[PDB]
Amino acid sequence: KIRRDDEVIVLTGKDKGKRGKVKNVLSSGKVIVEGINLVKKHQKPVPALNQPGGIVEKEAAIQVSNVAIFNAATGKADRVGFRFEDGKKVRFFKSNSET
Amino acid sequence: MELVLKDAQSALTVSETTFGRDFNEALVHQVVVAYAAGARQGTRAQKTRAEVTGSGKKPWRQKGTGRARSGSIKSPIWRSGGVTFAARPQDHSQKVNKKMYRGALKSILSELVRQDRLIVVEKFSVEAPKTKLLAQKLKDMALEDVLIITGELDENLFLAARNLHKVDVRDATGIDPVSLIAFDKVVMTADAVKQVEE
Amino acid sequence: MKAKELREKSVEELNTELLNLLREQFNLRMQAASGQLQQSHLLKQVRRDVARVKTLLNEK
RNA sequence: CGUACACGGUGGAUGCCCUGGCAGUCAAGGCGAUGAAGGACGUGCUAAUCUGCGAUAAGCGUCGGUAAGGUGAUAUGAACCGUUUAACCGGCGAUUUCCGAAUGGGGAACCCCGAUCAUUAUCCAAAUGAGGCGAACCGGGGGAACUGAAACAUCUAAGUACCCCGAGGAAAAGAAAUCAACCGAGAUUCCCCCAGUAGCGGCGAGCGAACGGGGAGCAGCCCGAGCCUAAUCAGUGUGUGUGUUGUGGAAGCGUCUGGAAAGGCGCGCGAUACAGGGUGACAGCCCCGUACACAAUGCACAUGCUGUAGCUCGAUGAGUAGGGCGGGCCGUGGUACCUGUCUGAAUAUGGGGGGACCAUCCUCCAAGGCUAAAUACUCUGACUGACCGAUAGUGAACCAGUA
Repeated sequence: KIRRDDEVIVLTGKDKGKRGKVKNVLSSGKVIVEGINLVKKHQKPVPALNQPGGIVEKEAAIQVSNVAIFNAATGKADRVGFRFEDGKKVRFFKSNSET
Repeated sequence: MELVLKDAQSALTVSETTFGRDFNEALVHQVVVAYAAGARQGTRAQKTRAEVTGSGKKPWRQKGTGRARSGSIKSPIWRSGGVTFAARPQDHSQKVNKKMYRGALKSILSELVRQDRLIVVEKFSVEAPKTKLLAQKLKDMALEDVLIITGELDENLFLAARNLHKVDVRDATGIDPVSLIAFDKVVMTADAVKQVEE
Repeated sequence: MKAKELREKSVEELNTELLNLLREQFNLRMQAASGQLQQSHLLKQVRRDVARVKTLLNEK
């Protein structure tokens, strides 16, 4: 699964290449990565999309389908950050197949 | 005539057997649709031992209705009760008979002795542990498309076939028209054919 | 203050603490006075503290 | 101004979708004088509702789980909490205002006390009980009419509707003064059948068994004396299995179309794992999840063990059996059962019964008592449905039992 404690790597959007830590996960399935933001009217580094509007939903809204946490496969992505106190999860993390 | 059985190697021929009963393609199409329908719910009515306490149930006014366990039934007034109208035993099912249902069971057994149908397999079939072995015996048999049809056997449920497509294993003893023809079609084993004779 | 601190305190120390905290919560009543210095944090903690000490006093 | 059409509108149908209903199935099943259910009023920095709590007020503590984020539904502004590891999910303890069975007394939530009945009684309420609630199931009493009979007084609807009292999770019955195809069966219910037969009936309409048989489930036992004791009683230790709920975790190619493929075509893979969901369009191999295994809770019933304790002899229960008068009720017929008034036996060298009465066979013995097991709903949890689809379906998929 995806955790806000895991660092992600964009791969499709215009933010392709940027690295950062998740800021929160919504029930809708959208994730906000620390670093992926927009420039408001009064120049305020706040995450959001793009089009004229009023009160609004923050977050750049990224799809899990185009993100890149761990992903064992022939890809261009590299390292990714990840609990430990579990122990059993450490074994899986140690296995090049599980995590 | 003589129904040519098949070996694990799906050999051209083995022993022989058959069933005698005027097969009716008029006896292999709905029945199990009725099974498919009737087998799924059907509010009978009176079929229940529910009874009435009469007055004095519990300190409160409780009409002496056809009660049971803690809820009323049978009475058309309360749900699950009998329908107050005319001509239909259960829910949306096909009214009907014990004979045709069986007649279809007999007739179906005869459907097996038809050219464009199944084929009898030797007893050794029940031995095959793995499923893959079956797929092969079904390939060389030239009836792999029968996976869309169904399957059967004798002695015990075939664990190696249960996996296969739309496979609902059954034994020669207890076989219902549905089994004999998971859609007016099927396949059996040598011993199975003998057991089914009864 | 944490439960650990209250237990270590003496019977008298818990009494002077409760009385002192009661003193706090009261000056905190400045909420109605619309004071600025006020802070919702300690306001909500004082009621718990006086409660904790009260419960531990019973535990004794 | 008539008609058709066009553009726009009105209106809301239709098509598609549905976080809802309807129906069935499996599991599980009581709550309260250590004062509950319900209701009222409060409680969040701002909060009017709902929900959660309740003045330690949408919370406090402990252990375990879980996990790095979180501050209920509301994704606001400010601010704050978390690694002295919170949020969130599960046992046990503490606190637990007032009224309410409340019970001092009065009272539309407000003011001052074990009220009332009753048992024991150191007669002091001192020690206890009852007084309420709960969806409908079992038992014990009271008991209609519309209606049918194509009128109606029996009969019928009813022993139903409704009234009263009380138990449990289940209730009633029960070891035969029975049955009565016999050198026979042989505790009692219930299911099937026997029967729509025997029987009843302006014999009109209608009403309507049982013995037996085939099954389910099986268990038999207690009251005067003599003697003596492994049944019972008190206490101790204390589960298995099963059922319910919760928990652990990786991985995505080529061509074409497209904003994006979970498309089409080509190639390949897993499967004690041919459920479902998510992800920019129909993804078993992209993510969750499913086998697998683990954990918590309930089950806790039982078993084991300590001290208790057999057995023997005789009899066997009268206002009853029975009779008469007057009624109720029943399929009950001179041959059902029960109530009320009156009368009234004998005793196993006796008596009752085998569907009429009285004298002669067979069976069994009342007028005392107890007794396990065989099912039945749906509040609650989960699952399913050739069911309906928002003038459909529960009245309620939207504040609904609200306005």
